[PDB]
Amino acid sequence: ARLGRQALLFPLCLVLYEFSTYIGNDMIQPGMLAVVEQYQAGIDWVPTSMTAYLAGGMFLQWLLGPLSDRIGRRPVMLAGVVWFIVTCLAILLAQNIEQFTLLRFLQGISLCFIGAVGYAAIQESFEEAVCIKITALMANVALIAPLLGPLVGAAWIHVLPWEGMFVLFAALAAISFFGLQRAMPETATRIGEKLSLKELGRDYKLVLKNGRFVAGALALGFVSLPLLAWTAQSPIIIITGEQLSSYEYGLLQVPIFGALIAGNLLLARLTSRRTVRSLIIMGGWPIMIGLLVAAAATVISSHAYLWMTAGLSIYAFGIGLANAGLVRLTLFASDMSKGTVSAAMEMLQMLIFTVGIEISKHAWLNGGNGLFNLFNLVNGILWLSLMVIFLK
Ligand SMILES: C[C@H](CCC(=O)O)[C@H]1CC[C@H]2[C@@H]3CC[C@@H]4C[C@H](O)CC[C@]4(C)[C@H]3C[C@H](O)[C@]12C
Repeated sequence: ARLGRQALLFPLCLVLYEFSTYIGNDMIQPGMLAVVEQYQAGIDWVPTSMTAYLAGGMFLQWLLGPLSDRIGRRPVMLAGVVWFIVTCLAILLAQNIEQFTLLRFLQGISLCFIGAVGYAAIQESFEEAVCIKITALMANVALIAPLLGPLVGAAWIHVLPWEGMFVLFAALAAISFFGLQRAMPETATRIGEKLSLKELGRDYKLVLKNGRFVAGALALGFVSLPLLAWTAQSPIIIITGEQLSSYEYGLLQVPIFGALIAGNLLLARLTSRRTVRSLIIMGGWPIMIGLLVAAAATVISSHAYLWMTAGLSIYAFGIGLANAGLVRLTLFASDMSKGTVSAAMEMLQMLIFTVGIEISKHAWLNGGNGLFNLFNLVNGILWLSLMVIFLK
């Protein structure tokens, strides 16, 4: 009725779509420089790829979850994977940057599907301990894809063009898609229910008014932004800005990332020894020194990219520790539905990220490299403020 040990070929179809989606950001960003030095506009449009790719996610975010309830889980999930493979290749026929966004944004809306419909079909079919192994894997995906995507994204620009990636994914999404064609047993018990959408944001306005949740979502939104600012701009920061090569550049991704995960290995090993509340304040020191250090560094010295990247590691480590923990408490900051609390915190996080990245954009151009790190501190500051309230 629920689980066994034989239909494990289906979750890997979901986990593979999860994989191919993140790298859709975590490889293209370095290679966007080649996409920028071809479409003709400027290096300012490098990060602005990630941005439109994000802003898509939070679009149907809130709708697809209840929508996948009203009209099945199988067809909603399929329409998404199709939509992805479709847009993964139809992008190679745009050939201009004012409408490079358009399709980048369309692949962006193909992100809610993984959580809104996909993740639910595991909290509906498979049992507790069965799901636990599945999710801790899904956890690793969203950390390895950004960790090891940029390395393959740095070789792939040296050994191939940028067009090679867009196919490779539509392939990797169809790899699991033809694995999902006849192996996706839906679990939606709301078929034959009204198209109630004009009063759907009512179940949303309840969490949207929670003086504790909102703060805790923004505590989360901001705290992590600096990470994705780098992820968005490190191509330019380094290859152009600092004047470096794809080895000396792709070198700098890992120390950040390797420390990030060092924050997860220890988190998993001290979730036992220590309480949740403690862990966030326990991770709220390395960060606070990271975004201290990153900027304290680019004060008089404007080009010391080593110690900035070294800042974003102290920075990086603590994020492993904090974020995750704080996620728990932001969910249970509201005594409501998992899905809607989730729908909110995500439809917030991105606003923070999408916009966050744009404000981080000009910050670099105009201000140089200094301002950038200060508009990193801000959010350290920002986050920390939210904490002085949150726990006490
Ligand atoms: C919204 C899903 C929920 C599905 C799941 O539980 O796996 C979660 C799970 C993994 C999460 C991502 C992990 C990688 C990133 C870690 C950063 O420190 C914060 C932003 C990112 C980009 C996270 C954003 C978001 O919070 C995700 C995508």
